[PDB]
Amino acid sequence: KILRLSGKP
Amino acid sequence: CMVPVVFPGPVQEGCCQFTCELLKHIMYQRQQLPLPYEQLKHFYRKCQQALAELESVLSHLEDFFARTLVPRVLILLGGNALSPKEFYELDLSLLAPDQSLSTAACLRRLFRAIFMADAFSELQAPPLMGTVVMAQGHRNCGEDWFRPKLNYRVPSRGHKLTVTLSCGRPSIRTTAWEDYIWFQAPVTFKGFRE
Amino acid sequence: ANHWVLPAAEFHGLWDSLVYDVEVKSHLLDYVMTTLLFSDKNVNSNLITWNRVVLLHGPPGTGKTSLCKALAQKLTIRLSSRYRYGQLIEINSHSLFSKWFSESGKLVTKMFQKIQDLIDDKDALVFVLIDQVESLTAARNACRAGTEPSDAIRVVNAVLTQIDQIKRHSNVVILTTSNITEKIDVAFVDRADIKQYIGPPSAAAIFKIYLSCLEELMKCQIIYPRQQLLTLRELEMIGFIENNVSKLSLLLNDISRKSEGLSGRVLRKLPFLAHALYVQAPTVTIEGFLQALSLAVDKQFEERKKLA
Amino acid sequence: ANHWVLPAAEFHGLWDSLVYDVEVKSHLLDYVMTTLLFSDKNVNSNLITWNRVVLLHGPPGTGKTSLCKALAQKLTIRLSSRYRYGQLIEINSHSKLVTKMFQKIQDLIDDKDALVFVLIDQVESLTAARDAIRVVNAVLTQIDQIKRHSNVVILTTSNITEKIDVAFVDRADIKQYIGPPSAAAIFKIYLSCLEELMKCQIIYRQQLLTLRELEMIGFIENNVSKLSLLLNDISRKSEGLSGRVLRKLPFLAHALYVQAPTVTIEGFLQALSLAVDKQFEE
Amino acid sequence: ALQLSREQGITLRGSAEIVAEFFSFGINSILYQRGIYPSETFTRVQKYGLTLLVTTDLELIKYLNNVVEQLKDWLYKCSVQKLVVVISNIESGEVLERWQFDIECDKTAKDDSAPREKSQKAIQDEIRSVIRQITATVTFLPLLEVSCSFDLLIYTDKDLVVPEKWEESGPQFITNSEEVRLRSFTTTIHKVNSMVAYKIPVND
Ligand SMILES: Nc1ncnc2c1ncn2[C@@H]1O[C@H](COP(=O)(O)OP(=O)(O)OP(O)(O)=S)[C@@H](O)[C@H]1O
Repeated sequence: KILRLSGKP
Repeated sequence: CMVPVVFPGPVQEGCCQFTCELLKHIMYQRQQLPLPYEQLKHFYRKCQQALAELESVLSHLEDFFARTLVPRVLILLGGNALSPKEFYELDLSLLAPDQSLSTAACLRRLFRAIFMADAFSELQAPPLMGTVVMAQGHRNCGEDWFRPKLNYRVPSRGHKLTVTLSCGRPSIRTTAWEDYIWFQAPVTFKGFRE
Repeated sequence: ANHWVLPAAEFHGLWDSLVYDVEVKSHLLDYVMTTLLFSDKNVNSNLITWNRVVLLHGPPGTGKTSLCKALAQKLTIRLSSRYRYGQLIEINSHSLFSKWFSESGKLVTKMFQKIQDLIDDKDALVFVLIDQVESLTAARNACRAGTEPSDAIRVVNAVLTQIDQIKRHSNVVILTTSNITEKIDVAFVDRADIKQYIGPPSAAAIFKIYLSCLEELMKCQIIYPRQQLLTLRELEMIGFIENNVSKLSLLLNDISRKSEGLSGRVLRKLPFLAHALYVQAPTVTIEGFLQALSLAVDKQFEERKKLA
Repeated sequence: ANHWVLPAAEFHGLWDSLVYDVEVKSHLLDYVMTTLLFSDKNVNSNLITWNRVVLLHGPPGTGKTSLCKALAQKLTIRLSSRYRYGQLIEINSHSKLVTKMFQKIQDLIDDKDALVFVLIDQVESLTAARDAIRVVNAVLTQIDQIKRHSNVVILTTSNITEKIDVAFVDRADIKQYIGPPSAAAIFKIYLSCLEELMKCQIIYRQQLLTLRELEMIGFIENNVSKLSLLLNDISRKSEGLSGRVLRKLPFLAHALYVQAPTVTIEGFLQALSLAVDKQFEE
Repeated sequence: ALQLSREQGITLRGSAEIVAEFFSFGINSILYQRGIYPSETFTRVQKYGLTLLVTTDLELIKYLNNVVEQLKDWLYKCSVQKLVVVISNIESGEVLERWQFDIECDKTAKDDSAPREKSQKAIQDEIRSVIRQITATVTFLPLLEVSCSFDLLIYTDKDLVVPEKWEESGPQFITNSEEVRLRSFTTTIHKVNSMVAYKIPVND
């Protein structure tokens, strides 16, 4: 469902 | 279809950049240029020369609006001056030279409207075509770069969209316009692509 | 595409049903006989123009289909010492193609899969048939837009590579028929280790086929009273001398002579019209059927003249 | 897309191995023997008619590419002086390879004693089975752009007769057409066949009295030398064959009259005589 | 004198491919235009018979490639149904922008082996509609008075097929945000509705 990974700075 | 625009506040130089960004927006949304002119600032033969065509257009437009007022602006695609492949009308009739709001606010309001005006709904990718812009001007404003068309008439076919305004002013005359006369862009814009 | 087993009752009498003068039948026969025999003589290939591909060409309706089939049959029996049985696969090029690319996929997979994996049968001898070479030149490169070839030729020549692949075996017999000699694929009619012309079946063959058809009338009792026919060899030994016994065969000879270049099809058709147009009776005893045959051949020639 | 060093022994001797009808050995020498003459001093190019592009055409596989190769050979042979070595290249229509290929060719050009050669098979057959288009035009531009290098030699091979487009060979400056190979080369191809056959008693022996062997023996028409005359017989009207049909012939002969696991060669010989007799009754 | 239609057809997985690169380039352009990332550092390519904004952030390049293929997968199994890109502030991280893409797939694609009548022309021009539309949308999105960052939300109905590095998270609404819908577009297998939510301005 609501699934995230690392958004780079 | 037909779409006006609702503003609470009046203007003066707003009209200028209104037409500017509208023209730009359009020429993009008809594929004539690969990217919006606001972002074409990259990449500095047909490309730069046509873009400079467009820039001269824009500049003299600003000149013209600075000189006098405009009731109506015309932008053509193909055809000729007296008949388009398609066209867009931009009403400024409802404006006089007031405002403390930001010009950008009117821009984004009107463009959000355009989006909600649902225009440019044609899956049919048109080919690369020719473009001319026109508008009315003072009877005697001594305009130079443009040129009048004393026999001109609005053609009545391929009415893509007349963008119309409303600044919330009660009721104005029409004689203040009956003296004015269409001028024409001296050089046809061409829209390229690769 | 269809699937034949080697000798079955379909193809009995199939060889001798067809006749050709110089017995170039034999030429083709021992030709392919040696063609296969090479791989068993331990021979290389590239230094010498040869493959296992067969092409016949000439006037259409000349048994060429039947001819190659009976050829395969005779070869089969002549190679009992080398293979038990085998397959003959009708590759109806017409039935080959289909619209989209996944259809070409199912095409190549099912058909050439069957072909290949049958060729693996080292006790089966392989025979392949291509009824319409013209249908493999169906994309003969001559156009600025040869009907969007980026799906067609890529498989057609793939077929050729398939052909290549399969001719990479030893036990493969590829047969090809045209029914036209004018326009044929480049680089495939170049792969022409057989350019086999067939012509109008001339007299002696016509005579033998007459004999066969007549005795098939007789056996089947169409000709109710049986009589005695002869061979042109036998007729020549007695010197065509008109007795009251060899006369009928002399008449048959003359009919054959005057019956040149119609077709194998027209010939083995003849008896039918002979019985229908002019006889038009259930019994023909003899020399009425014969003159009827005469008039029928006459009708065929007149009408070739009448096709304007 | 292969490599060759000059005279190194890969094709050492291929030179005389292709005797042709109409002196083209000593003739075609002139081509490069004078091409490099003119290529040295940068003559009035605009004026004076030269390129560096060998080109013939004819029945395919007629020792054409082979003569190109043995030609590079003999060119170094005659002219190791102007070139203490050199580099031959197979440029294959089978096809990026082109970019680094012509880069390597630049490397070859880098040296004054590197007799560069540009060998391309079936040069116009590029338009036979037609996204190799950039391959086409890259090879084209490289051709027209590395011509000015004096050690460059362009070995083009038509493999198509007179069906050549503009970009390639109307560009040429020296051409030639040659028909079927001589009785000699016909004999050599027969020899290839008869060696393949005497490989396993296929036709069974008498070693093949080759052409120079025919010459050294002073024409002692005997057990095997009869080949010659029958050769000439099987070369009498053989003028008009194709290499395909050439090598096809012994096959067909063995098909007609042998019908056997093997015959003594002489039967096969008269058989192929009669087979070619058929083939030019046509 | 003839021609011929040769219609190729469409596949579950082909739809997945094309719509995957759809989102690829669309995300590229969105995050290009509003100022989310360094614009100057990017460039253009030719795709969809038009010109497209493409990044060079190897980090985000590989990241979004992973996302693209993973979505290709989940389309090939109709797994996901929402695709959102939530843009927020840097430090206070307040959400300003939220591009919601609501996804429809074809369950029957299990049995829908035979193709469906629809052209590369049609799909292509309709995605061109999408792209040009989104581009235009910048003309009214209230400009970012600051710099921003973003996070990537989706919604696959399955809590089942989850690969390793992906973690469950929250809805991330906005308190005062207008939502405005863009044109729709489909594959007859996958459709994607699109609508951007964005923080309602404080002052008019
Ligand atoms: N030389 C022949 N001898 C006897 N019968 C023949 C001969 N040639 C043809 N026929 C017969 O006439 C018919 C010819 O059959 P086909 O094989 O179709 O002819 P064809 O040469 O193959 O023409 P196509 O184009 O291949 S169908 C068959 O019924 C054969 O039995």
